[PDB]
Amino acid sequence: STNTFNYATYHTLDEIYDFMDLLVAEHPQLVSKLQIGRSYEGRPIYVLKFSTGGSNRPAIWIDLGIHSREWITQATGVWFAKKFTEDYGQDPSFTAILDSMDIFLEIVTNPDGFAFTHSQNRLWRKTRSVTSSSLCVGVDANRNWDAGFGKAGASSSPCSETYHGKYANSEVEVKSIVDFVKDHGNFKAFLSIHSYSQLLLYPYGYTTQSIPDKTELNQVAKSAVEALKSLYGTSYKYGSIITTIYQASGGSIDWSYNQGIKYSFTFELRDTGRYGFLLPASQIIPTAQETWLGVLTIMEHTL
Ligand code: NA
Ligand SMILES: [Zn+2]
Repeated sequence: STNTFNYATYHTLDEIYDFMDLLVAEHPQLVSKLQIGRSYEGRPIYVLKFSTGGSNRPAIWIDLGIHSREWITQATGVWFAKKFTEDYGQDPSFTAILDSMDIFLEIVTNPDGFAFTHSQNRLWRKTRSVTSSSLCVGVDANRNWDAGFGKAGASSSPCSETYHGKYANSEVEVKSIVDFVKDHGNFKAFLSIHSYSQLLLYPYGYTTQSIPDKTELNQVAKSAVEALKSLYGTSYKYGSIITTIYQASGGSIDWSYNQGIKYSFTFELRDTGRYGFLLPASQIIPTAQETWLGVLTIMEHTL
């Protein structure tokens, strides 16, 4: 069951997908498993929908593991999924959120990459799409979105780990999300979960121009990082992608924000570089716990 599932170890794709099935079997009135598309290599792409009912009500999007090597993110997503089912009807604030909004949680946004990080290359970042006139494989799915696509902050080289692909939305992993979010039509928050560096970022990455909601999003981010820090003292910086991490084009939250999804943020989880991508499994639960407080804070503001 999801009660005896080990949340304190890193899991395989099959184990995470199996976890989804268990959670849905245990909580059919709250959680459903949606298939939003197929990966390049033909693996199902799964989103968990958390809903108390209503008619096409406003929604929160959360993607994790778009960059496959960032194992702390998929691990945090599994923890999140369980947490939602525990806290609904128990925590007044989360109850209020799920009473007015649906949450769509995509734990493994890049399943081909995730498989590849277990089988061949632990540090694999990109998708696994074949590039026609190249010996190199894959596209950076977080450089592939239709928001300043192909501008500075991505590579045009197929062998680069920040290769943007031939055109915006070329990667089915990205197109599946775009289609789903657009078809739904009523997303109010869009949160992309990455690692590492302990940052909470808002748009833009592709341009130095500040967003018109900078004051509000900056305050939300400030509040969220203070909530996060309250648990273990984990210090996060916050600000726009471009001013806080680097210039990056074709990124997810730049796209989502441009769709009018005001509360668009990217988390960069633990750590700052001591362990980096190879954050030990004993850090999964404390990371997920503190990150939850930050995410909940954003959800409260979206509410
Ligand atoms: Na795997
Ligand atoms: Zn990333």
